[PDB]
Amino acid sequence: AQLKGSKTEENLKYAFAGESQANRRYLYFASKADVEGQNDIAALFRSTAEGETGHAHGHLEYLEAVGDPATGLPFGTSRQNLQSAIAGETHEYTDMYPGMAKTARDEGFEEIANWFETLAKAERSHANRYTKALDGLVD
Amino acid sequence: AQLKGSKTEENLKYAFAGESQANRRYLYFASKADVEGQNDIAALFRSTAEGETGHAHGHLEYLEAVGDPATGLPFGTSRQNLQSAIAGETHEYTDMYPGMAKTARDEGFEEIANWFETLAKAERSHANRYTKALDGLVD
Ligand SMILES: [Co+2]
Ligand SMILES: [Co+2]
Ligand SMILES: [Co+2]
Ligand SMILES: [Co+2]
Repeated sequence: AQLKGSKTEENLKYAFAGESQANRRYLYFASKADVEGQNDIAALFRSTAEGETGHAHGHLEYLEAVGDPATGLPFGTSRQNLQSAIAGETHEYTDMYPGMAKTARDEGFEEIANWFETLAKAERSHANRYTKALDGLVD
Repeated sequence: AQLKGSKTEENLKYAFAGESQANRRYLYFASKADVEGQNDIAALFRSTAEGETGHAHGHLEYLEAVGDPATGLPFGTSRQNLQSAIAGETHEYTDMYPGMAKTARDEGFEEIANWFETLAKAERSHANRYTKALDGLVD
């Protein structure tokens, strides 16, 4: 049984995206509870979020056999991980966020457009910083 | 201009999913760097991951106007957030992960099937614990 091409590969990718989002959502909910004074609820969102971290990283460990879900590229070693991060970041700032900015502006969401442009610039900074780190990697 | 139904709504959801996964991936990469002794690289993956947290939460803030990307439900208050977490977890443990477990077993991935079954049991625990918290909420 080869994981590449299987339904189970697709399911691991989907479940990795979901667990990832659940951790982000639960930390957002925790910050809302913080402000409200619901400290027990905030602590619960945070503890559950750690669970979803363990789940997402388990999914990712299985996906090491087929490639980084964001890029299709090998991951594992720091050299590979920096390479895949640079490629993904490059996609984000050359394609994804500029295209999202254009669509937002065309649909009349000017603030969201500027937000997507801020993020394109941020992902470009990330890509360039990762590239500098890869240039200096001694492994 | 109405965000609900727009391409920009879908782009916010897609970008939120991507930023969420980027943080999880970069923290995974940080742990690999940890073990390798690449501490400067680990610190960079961690600092970049914080950036992706701020990006994902900015996307979520805009999505408050249309609903939780995981469930369609409103979010913002702890009562709303708990309800949405519960609904999403309920889908994960009753339908999503059991279904992925069956597919994995059918395809010959026994260890991965057992993993999905472990996670179905975990999400049921999460859903029950959140429900207990919601019943105890005083707002
Ligand atoms: Co989970
Ligand atoms: Co980035
Ligand atoms: Co980002
Ligand atoms: Co959960």
